[PDB]
Amino acid sequence: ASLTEIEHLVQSVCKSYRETCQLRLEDLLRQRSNIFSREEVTGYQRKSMWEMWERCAHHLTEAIQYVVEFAKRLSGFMELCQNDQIVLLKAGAMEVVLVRMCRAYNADNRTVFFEGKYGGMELFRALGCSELISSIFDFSHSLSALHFSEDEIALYTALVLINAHRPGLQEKRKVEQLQYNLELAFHHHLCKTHRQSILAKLPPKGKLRSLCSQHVERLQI
Ligand SMILES: CC(=O)N1CCC(C(=O)N2C[C@@H](c3ccc(C(O)(C(F)(F)F)C(F)(F)F)cc3)[C@@](C)(c3ccccc3)C2)CC1
Repeated sequence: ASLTEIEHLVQSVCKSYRETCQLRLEDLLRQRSNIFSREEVTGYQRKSMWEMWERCAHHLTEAIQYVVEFAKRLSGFMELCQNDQIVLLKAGAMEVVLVRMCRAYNADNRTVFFEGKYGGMELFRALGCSELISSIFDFSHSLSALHFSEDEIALYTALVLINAHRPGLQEKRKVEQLQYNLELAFHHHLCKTHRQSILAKLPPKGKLRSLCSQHVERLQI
């Protein structure tokens, strides 16, 4: 990787993200006026926690499937050994979904796109996860404040997944090298777009894994 090889990695990560983003950004922004009515919100609140869990678990499964496909398109990831592909997706997929959620979040009214319309955190009252759901919305709010672009999400989430510090890697030197190349690509693309500012404004990695860890615990109770 010299400079044109750095610039090639960027466009490839940004194309792979575009092809697996699940919902187009244009349709998320256009739908910000299609908000759940007061009556539709009550309908969600009256449902059992089990019904809301089956909905959310199946939406989380569909979101994770697109995260796997984004990785399966990453130049480098597909040459790793099967155990390494698995170890990276096991530790990183849920964090990637959390970062990805910021595109579907509207900071103007603290709502998220869910099942066809925008709804506040009150929509998920039946789960009994108000504290966890508040932190999820507050993390998405801190990423939406920065106006996180599609390509920033693409490169940033590629670094969330390609991390050599994951305990269980069989070829930790290969991941470290892919991680190193993605970092040059991310830091270079911030310079090309005059966005160097967002680095110090991004959430600390510990906050992303601590939010993810709490969410993983909720997946049982
Ligand atoms: C129709 C459509 O395309 N949609 C866009 C995607 C959207 C979606 O998947 N959701 C699920 C939705 C969501 C809420 C809550 C959870 C939980 O894990 C649950 F146990 F209930 F399963 C919880 F423990 F946290 F409570 C998972 C997913 C959403 C707000 C969300 C997404 C990602 C991360 C955090 C929250 C939005 C569902 C609607």
